[PDB]
Formats: sequence, C-alpha cells, structure tokens
Amino acid sequence: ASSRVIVHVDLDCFYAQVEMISNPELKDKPLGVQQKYLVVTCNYEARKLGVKKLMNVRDAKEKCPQLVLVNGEDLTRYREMSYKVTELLEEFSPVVERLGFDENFVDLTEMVEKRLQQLQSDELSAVTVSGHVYNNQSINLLDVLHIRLLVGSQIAAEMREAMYNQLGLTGCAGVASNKLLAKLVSGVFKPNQQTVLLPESCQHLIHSLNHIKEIPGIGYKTAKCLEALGINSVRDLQTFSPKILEKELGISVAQRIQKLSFGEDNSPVILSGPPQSFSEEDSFKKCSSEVEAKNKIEELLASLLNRVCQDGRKPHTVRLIIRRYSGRESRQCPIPSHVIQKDVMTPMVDILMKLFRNMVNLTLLSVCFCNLK
Amino acid sequence: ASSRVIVHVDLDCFYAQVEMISNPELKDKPLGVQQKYLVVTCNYEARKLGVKKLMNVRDAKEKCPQLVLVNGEDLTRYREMSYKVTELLEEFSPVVERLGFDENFVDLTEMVEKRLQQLQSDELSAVTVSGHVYNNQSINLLDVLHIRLLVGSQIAAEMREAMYNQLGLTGCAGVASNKLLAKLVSGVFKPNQQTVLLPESCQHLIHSLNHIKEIPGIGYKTAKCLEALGINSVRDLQTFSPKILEKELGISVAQRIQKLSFGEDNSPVILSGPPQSFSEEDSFKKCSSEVEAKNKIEELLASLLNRVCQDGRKPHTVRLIIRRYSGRESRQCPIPSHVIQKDVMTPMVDILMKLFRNMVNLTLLSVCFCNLK
DNA sequence: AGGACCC
DNA sequence: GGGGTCCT
DNA sequence: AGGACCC
DNA sequence: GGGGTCCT
Ligand code: NA
Ligand code: NA
Repeated sequence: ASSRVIVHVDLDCFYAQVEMISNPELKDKPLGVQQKYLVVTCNYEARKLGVKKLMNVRDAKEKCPQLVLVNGEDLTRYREMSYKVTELLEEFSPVVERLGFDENFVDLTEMVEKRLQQLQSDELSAVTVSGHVYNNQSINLLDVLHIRLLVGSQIAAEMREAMYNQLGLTGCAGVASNKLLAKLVSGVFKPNQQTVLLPESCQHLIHSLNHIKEIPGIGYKTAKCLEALGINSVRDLQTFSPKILEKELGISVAQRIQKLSFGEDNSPVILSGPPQSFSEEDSFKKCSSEVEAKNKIEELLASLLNRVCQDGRKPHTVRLIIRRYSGRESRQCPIPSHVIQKDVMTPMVDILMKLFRNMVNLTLLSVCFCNLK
Repeated sequence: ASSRVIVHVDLDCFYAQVEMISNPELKDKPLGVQQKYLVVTCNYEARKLGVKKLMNVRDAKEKCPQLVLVNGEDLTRYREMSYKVTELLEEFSPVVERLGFDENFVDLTEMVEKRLQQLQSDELSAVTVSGHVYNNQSINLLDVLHIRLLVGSQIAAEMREAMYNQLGLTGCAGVASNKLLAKLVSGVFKPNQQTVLLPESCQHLIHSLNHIKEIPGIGYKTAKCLEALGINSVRDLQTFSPKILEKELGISVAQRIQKLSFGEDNSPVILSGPPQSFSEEDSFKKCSSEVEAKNKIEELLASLLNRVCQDGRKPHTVRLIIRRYSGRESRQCPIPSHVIQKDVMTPMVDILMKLFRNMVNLTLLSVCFCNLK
C-alpha cells in the first residue's frame, strides 16, 4: 500500500475532566474520581501533589488531606462524552477505533495524501511540524515519509483544537506509522501536548521502555510468562529465539509480540462504530448469599434497558456474570422473540434467575446485553 | 408479518445420483457409495433390495451380492453439484439455506404473494395443488392460507422440474409454514414426489413421529436426556412441565424444543451464500504414531489450497483437528499476513506442525481453513 | 463459557 | 473499579 | 477450544 | 464416513 499515518488521541484524566466541566468549582482544586474504595483517576492539581491512578481513598487522603472526591461509579455521563469525542474524530476521517472511553486511533493515511495535492511544488518547502518531534530529531523536508507525518501532526492539532473548542476537552496526540508507535509516542509529552515519531527514531522509543509489560499487547499474564524465562527488557524480547517464545505462549502470540518489540505492528485501525454490548456491574464483598442477590439484578436490568432502549438496535442475547469468594463466571442465552419486541422486566428477570440458579445452588453481579441486530 | 411459505428441497440418494450420471452403466444396477468401510448411501435398486444407509460394506454385500460400489471419499464432485442445485434455487428466490450437500430450504413468501397479484378474481377459483397434500386433506379455496400454500407447491414443482431438466437431478419437496414442518413433510412421499402440509394437519404430522430424535433439532444427546426422564413420545415432550425441561438442558434448549414438539418453529431461512470454511479429513485406525502423521497433513493441505484458491476469498485462520484412541481435539491460529497473499505450502506446514506438537507429545487428521474475508 | 488485551 | 474488544 | 445440530 | 452450521 504501503506506509500509513496513524494518530492516537488520548484524553487527559478523562473522568476528572468531565467532573470539572460539571462543577467549575472543582477546577484548580485537587480532584479525585472515587469508584468504590479506589481513587480511580484524578486531575493534575492532585496528580502533581503525589496522588497516583488507582490509589487507596485513604492512602490518597493521607497524602493529600485537601483532596476532594466525586463518585464515578455510574459511568453514564463519561460514556456520553466519550462518544461525542469519537463522533468528532469520525468527522475528520470515518475510520476511528476506540480504546476504552478515553482513547481513539484514527487512520490519517488517505487524508494526509489529499492535503499533499492542494499543495503545489513551492509551498511543499514550507511544511512545518505541529508540536513535539520525538527525540528532538531533524526533519528532512525531502524525506517523503517525514513530510506526510508532519501533515499528520497538523491534522492531530486540528483535532485537539477542535475537541477543546467544541467539547471543551484537552488531550494528547501521537502521530506514527502504526498503532503501536502512535500509542507509545502520544504519551511522551503530557498533559496537553503532542508528538510525532519520525521513522529513524523508532528504536529509540521502543528501547526507552523499561518493561515489556509497557508494550500495548503484552499484559499481566504474558509479561510474567516472559519474565519466568529471563526475558525482562524489550531487547530481551527482540533477541530471544523465536522457538523458545512459541513453546510457551502460542505461535499466535509469539509471532505477534516479537514484532511489537521491534516496533512492528501492521494491525489496521478498525471502525468501531456502535457498541457490540451494553453491560453493567455492581460490586461488593462479601455479600450476596443469595437472594436479594436478585434485587441487585433488577437494578442493573432497569439501567440497562434504558441504554439499550435509546440505541434503536435490539439485543438478541442476555448474559449474567458472577464472581465468588471467600476470573469469574457467566451464563448466557438467547432472548425470546416475543420479549425482544421491546413488563419486559418480568420475563427478563425470570430469564436471569434461571441462569442464576444454574450457577450457584459473591463479590460481583453483572448483566450484559449483546448480539445486537 | 406474519405467515410464511417455505419449501424444503431434498435430493434422492444424492451421491448415488451423481455417480449414476457419471457412469450411465451403473443406473438400474444396484449402487452403493463406499466411504471407507461404510456403504454411506445407495440407489433405490439397492435400497428396495434390503440395503440401508450407513450399512457395513460386508453386511450390505451379504444382503445383496450383486451390489456394485463406487468410492465416495473424495467429495469434490458432490460439492460441485451441490452448489449447482443451490444456485438454481437462488434463481427462484435469493434466500436459500443449505442443510449439508443435499438439502435446501427456500422461503417462498414474497414470491407466492407476487403470483397472487397476476391473478385476477376469476382465475383464483382455479388454483390447484401440485402433488400430494399431507394426510389427504380437503383444500378450501376460500382459506387464504390454503391458497398461498398451493402456490408453494406449484413453485416447488417448477423447482424440481427445473432441477431435472437443467442438472438431471430428481428430488423431493415439502411446502409448509415453517422449516420444521417443511422438513418433516418433504419426506412423506419419496423418491421423486412432493407434499404440501395444510395447517389443520400439523398435529397429525407431528404425532406421526415415533421418537423425539425424529424432530430436526433434537439429536443423539438431547434425545437420550429426555428419555432418561421418561420422555419418549412427541406428546410426552408437549405435555411435560416446562420447569423439568429447563433443569436438564438449558432454558435455551428447553424453550425451543418444546415448541418444536408443537410443530412451532419461527426460525428464519438464512441466506447461506458462500461457505464459512473449507476443511478435509483423512481417517484411519489405529495408526499415526507420529510422523508421518505429517505427510497426511501435506496431502490435505494441497487439496485444500486448490479449493481455497478457486474461491477468490482468503482464509485468515487455519485449524488442525485430531482424534485419538485406544469428540476430538483442535488447535487453530491466525494465518500470517505475508503468507496469506496467496512455497505457500512450506510455511503452512510449519504452522500446523507446531499446532500438532502443541497437541500430542490417532484415528483422524483434519485441516480447516476458515474466517474468510 | 473462559481467557487474553485495552482503558 | 466499570467498564469495552476479540480469539479460542 | 469444545460441544450441540444437520446431512 | 466427510463433510457443513452456530452457540458457548
Ligand atoms: Na501492556
Ligand atoms: Na433429530
């Protein structure tokens, strides 16, 4: 095809941003978002005062006694604002992929190439970068790949400027030749900045990481599997025998993560579009012995229907999740034709409790609607 | 919507038909199709001489010593002829669903309704059935549902007449208001006949069955589960407490098979279209201790590529199946980007053997290509 | 239905 | 924690 | 990846 | 047996 321009948009302390927009009084006072017993995220007034992400409410409070907390267990508003962002990006180029509520990849390739056609011979000398260039590296205006990347940073800026002007949201962007590198670079300067990774700087970025667990793709379990063999650095992953790598994780995994260590990722950006599933979870511990473990289900069921109801699309499969002591457990089933057409509570409750029994004769109850049509 | 006209086409002794077209000399001499140690299917010259489907080659031979056998382990030609049938049906109405190589449901609803508009007031008195009416039941020319069903049998005949005139194939048809009833009725008069089930005759058909295992939907395992509770007849299934039914099979299953016993099925006819997977199996026993259990894999791999190659679409997942002694086992994985683009043997062989090892440190080896794009 | 990844 | 993805 | 159904 | 489907 062959070379691509990918932007990774990533919002600053998203939920905190949403909270500060809601109550202006909270802005420039140090703000944590409290989920249950966890300060899940917090603003830079609290961040730069010692607080880290997922810090104990009591720990985070004995570090910063002035810390103000909002409860962010209902995710509704963050979800709503989450799509307002994607929709905005979809407007620059239709192919946008979400990573959770606060990140988006956008594939700028066909868009960059267009800009480069407005562009005469003389005004091609005057293409300038927007924001940071990774590792402070010299642009070469005759390197065709440097050029279409700078255009990427120009678009990324136009995206951020517009997120702010339209939704009032500040964020970070990384422009690179693939999703992996776009992601790694986007976070080099933050909170409200952007960076572009020129190709000659790829190893520099990849080796700046201190553990493989820092490569998006390698996670808690895969990391500790590699570790157990003596594979600690990115270079250890690079240099390791492809053969030993296979005989512990799959050839599926082994082929893919070795590439990732070279900064090599040719996975496409996927149009996310509407969501595949709507789900919700209440948490507790211990409790539910078992029933009203029901009443918790009813709660979730009413909440869900609302969201499922505004969508327009219909869910053909319900799911019940539990977990237990002391990985969870799920039973699903199709949703009957008559009760799909969309007092809808009473049959749905019957469905999930039968599912429930089929469980148990717990620390989590969660309902999920999926298989949308 | 609400009521439908569905035809179930079902070919007579398909493979035998294909063989007799290939060697005319075999016609009206008693013909079995030999897969391995099984006479898998046979013509009506052999059928009406005692031979049953899946009868031992030696059993089938000591019943009929004159029995002539062709080997039907390579399924290529039957598959080719299989789609020539579907393609033909797709021409009457685009929504055709295959059940294996020899059956097709076609949804005649929108097609019937059209015919009924050419049709004035006076020539509506003269609508006649084509072939058998199930249980010899009186047509009532004023029953709107009798009428659009007769049109169904007219179309079904036009389908059969055309299968024969174009592909030289004889078959059976059943017209009914759903797939279940279409299927059950199609086989009432055979080999080369058709039948239409008028709605007032539905229970009569459903109760003509002697075991639940005869309802398409209920199979070896579900049948023996119902049996174990004392549920032997269709009526036993009809009358059984919905509650006891759930606590042994799933509410998923329980809700659906109770309907089936009432002759109630509202599952749509699905456009099959192109195939989801290409696979192949060699069989043996015992043997492969383990390797050349490889060489068997290479064989299948060459055969597969051919079929996969003619398609145009590309397979993104390979699969290896084994089974063992004395349900099988599978490992799959994606197929690498570079080797997808489509010496292609050598990497593919490497893939499946790694998969193979991941097995074993058997009576079947099978490769499968799927996830087509 | 369970198990990897992202946030 | 409260959520989503896709692959087996 | 295993397990139901159809042929 | 030599094949296909979809749901968990
Ligand atoms: Na990671
Ligand atoms: Na059956």
